[PDB]
Amino acid sequence: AASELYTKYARVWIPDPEEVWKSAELLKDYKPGDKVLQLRLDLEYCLDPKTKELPPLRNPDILVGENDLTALSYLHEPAVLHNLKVRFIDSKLIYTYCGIVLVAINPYEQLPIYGEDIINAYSGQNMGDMDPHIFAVAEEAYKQMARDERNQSIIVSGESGAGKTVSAKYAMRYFATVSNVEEKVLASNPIMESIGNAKTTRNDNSSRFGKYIEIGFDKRYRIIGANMRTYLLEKSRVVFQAEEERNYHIFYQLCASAALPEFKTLRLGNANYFHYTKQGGSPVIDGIDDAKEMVNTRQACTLLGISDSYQMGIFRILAGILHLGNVEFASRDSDSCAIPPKHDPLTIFCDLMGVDYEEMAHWLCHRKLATATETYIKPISKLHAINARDALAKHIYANLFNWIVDHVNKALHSTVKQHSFIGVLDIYGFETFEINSFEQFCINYANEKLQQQFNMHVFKLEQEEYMKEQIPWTLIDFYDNQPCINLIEAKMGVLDLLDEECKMPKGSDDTWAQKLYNTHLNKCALFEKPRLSNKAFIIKHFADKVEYQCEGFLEKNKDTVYEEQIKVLKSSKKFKLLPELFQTSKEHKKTVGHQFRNSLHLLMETLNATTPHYVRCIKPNDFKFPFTFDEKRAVQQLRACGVLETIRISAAGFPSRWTYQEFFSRYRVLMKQKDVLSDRKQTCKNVLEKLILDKDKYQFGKTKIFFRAGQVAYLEKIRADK
Repeated sequence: AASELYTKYARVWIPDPEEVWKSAELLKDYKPGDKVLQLRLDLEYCLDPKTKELPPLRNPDILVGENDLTALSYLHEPAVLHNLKVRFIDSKLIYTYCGIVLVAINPYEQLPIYGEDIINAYSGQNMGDMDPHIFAVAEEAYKQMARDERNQSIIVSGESGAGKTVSAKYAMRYFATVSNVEEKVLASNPIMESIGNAKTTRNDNSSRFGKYIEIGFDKRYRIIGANMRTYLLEKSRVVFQAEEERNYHIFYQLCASAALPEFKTLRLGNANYFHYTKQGGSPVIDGIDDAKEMVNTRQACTLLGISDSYQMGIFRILAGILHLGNVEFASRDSDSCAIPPKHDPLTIFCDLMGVDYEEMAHWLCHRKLATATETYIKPISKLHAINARDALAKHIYANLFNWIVDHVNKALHSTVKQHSFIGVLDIYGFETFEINSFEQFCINYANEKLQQQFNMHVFKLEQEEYMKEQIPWTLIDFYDNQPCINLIEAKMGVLDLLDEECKMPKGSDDTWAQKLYNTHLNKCALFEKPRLSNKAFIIKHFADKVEYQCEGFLEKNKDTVYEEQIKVLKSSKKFKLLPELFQTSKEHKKTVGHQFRNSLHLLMETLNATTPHYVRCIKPNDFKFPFTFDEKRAVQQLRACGVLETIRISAAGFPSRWTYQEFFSRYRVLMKQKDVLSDRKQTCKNVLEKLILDKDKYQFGKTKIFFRAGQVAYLEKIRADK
C-alpha cells in the first residue's frame, strides 16, 4: 500500500459545492498517519480520523482526454467527470466510449457530424478503430446481424430530453444508407408523446413507458420496414396524479381544444373540470400550448393513415374516459352504493360511448361472482366501485394505446419477407424525487433488471476476452443485483406483499408497511426503514439508495376490471372503434405491479433473444443551452444512467489494457539496453516485474498486459521523475 503518490506537486480532487470537484495540487508531502493536506488551489484539507480516506488522485495528461473512459488509470467520479467535461466543452465531442457503452451528451444544437461522408468513414471499420460515434454502434449492430445470423438490440437509456430520439434517428439514417422507415417512424413521435408522455415534477415531457422499434431487414440485409412494440406503461397515471403533475399530454390537448366545432359533442370542459386531469393542480405547462400541440398529433395520425373518422373515435374514447372519472357514487351502506338519478357524468359517458345509462349504472354498482354451483350478482361498496371505475378507465386507455400502436404499425410494416431486425429500445433510466411512490418504484425495479442484464453481458465478454488471452476466466468477479431484484419481485418480496395486502378487506398502506418491516427489516441488507417514520421504506438500489413513501401504494396497485363493465361497452354500435379495442378473467384480476412484472419479463425475453449494444444519453444542463456543462447535473445523469456503477465495477478489476508493443514503445525509455531481450513480450514481463513489485497489480496475457487501476498512472509518473 505505502501510498507514495500523495507526494508534493501531486494533483488530487477535493469536493466543491458549485463544481462538485476542484482540482488541487500539493505543497507538503503527505506523511503516513497524518491528518492534513496543504493545498494551493490555499487551505489544509482535513480528512476525518475514522475514515482516514484520501481524496481521489488525478490522472496524468497523456490519459486525460481519452476516447474511452475505462482507459483512465484512476477510475472515479472526478476523472470521469473531468474527462467528459473537457471533451465536450474544449473539443465539442458529444460521444465517449465507456468500454462497450456509448455516452452521448446532448449538445442542444445541430452538429454537422451525420452526413454521408461520415457514414462512409464508419462502414467497414471495427469498433474502436475510429472515434466514438452513434454510427459506430450501428455499424457493430449491422455487421454482427450479418455475420452471426442473429437479431440485435440497441438500448438507449436516460431521461427524456437527453437526446434519445436523435440517437435513434441517426441509427436509422445510418442503417438506411448502408443498405422509407426513418421519415415514417419520426412522424409517429407526436402520437406517441401525446399518449405516453406526461409532465412530472421534474420533466415537462417525461416518457412513461418503454418503446422498442424493430427495424426490419430482408435476406439481402436491406431495410424493408419497422415494427414498434411497447412495454411498462404507467397505468396509475390515467386516474391519479401527484401534486404538480399531469395525466398524459393527450388529455390536456383535448380539453384546451374543447371549443372546436367538432368537439362540441364531446362536451369537454377545461382540464380543471375533470377528476382524471386536475389532481395535480397545474393544467398548463409554462411555454406549452396544448391546443397547438393537438394539431400536430392529428397531423401525425393523418400522416400514418389514421382516418379522420378513426381519429374522432380516439377522442370519443378519451372524452369518454374523462367523463367516466366524474361519475360520483353515494353509498347506501358499507356494502353497496348507487349512482344518483339523472346524473350528468354518466349521461354523457353513455351518450358518447353508445350504451344504456341503466345497464351501465348497474354494473358500475354490482358484481357478478361465479362458483361451480352457479352465479350471483351482489352489490358493492362506494370504495370497491371507485376501484372498478378506475380499473375500467385504465383498461380503456391501455387498449386504446395498443389500438393506436397497431395502426401506426400498419403504416410501418412491409410485405417483403423479413429475415432479421435491429431493435432500438427507448427506455428510461433511474428516477428519484424528494417524494417517491409506486411509479418510481416501478421504474427503478425495471432499472435493476436492465442493469443486471447489462452486467451479465459485460461479464460474458470479459470471460471471453480472458479465454482468448489465456488468463484463467474464473478470476473475474461479478457484482450481482439479483438480491435487490428478489427483494422486489420474489415470494414475500415488496410486490408480492403489496398484492396480498390488496386482497385483505382491512388491509391499508400502514398495515402493508408493517408486513414489510416484519418480513425484511434486519433480515435483508438492501432494506432499511427510516428511523423517524412508519410510512416509508428504503431500497439499496445499485445506483443509489431510495426512500419510498407508502402513501398511495395499495390504491395504485389495484386494477381489477369487471367483465360486466366491459361487455356493456363491448356491445356499443353507434361507434365502430370501441368494440375494436376489446377483440381473460385471470389477466384482469392482476394488479399493476404484477402486469408490470409481466411486461418487464416480456421485455427482457425480447432483449435476451438478441445481441445488445448500449447507448447512455445525458443532459448536461437544465435549460436546453448549447454546449454547456453543469457538473451537478452531469453527475446526477451519469449516476441515473448506470455509468457510475459501470465504471466502479470496471475500476475493481483490470481496466487498463496495453498490447506488449504499445507498452514497449511507451516505456522503452524506462528500461536499460541490458535487460532489452530479442523477445519483446518477455522483455516487458521482466522489466515490469522490476518496476512494479507486487504481482497481482497486473496479469500477462497472450497479446496484452492487463493493469489494475492506478498502475498506468504510476508507470507514467516514473516516466516523468527520470
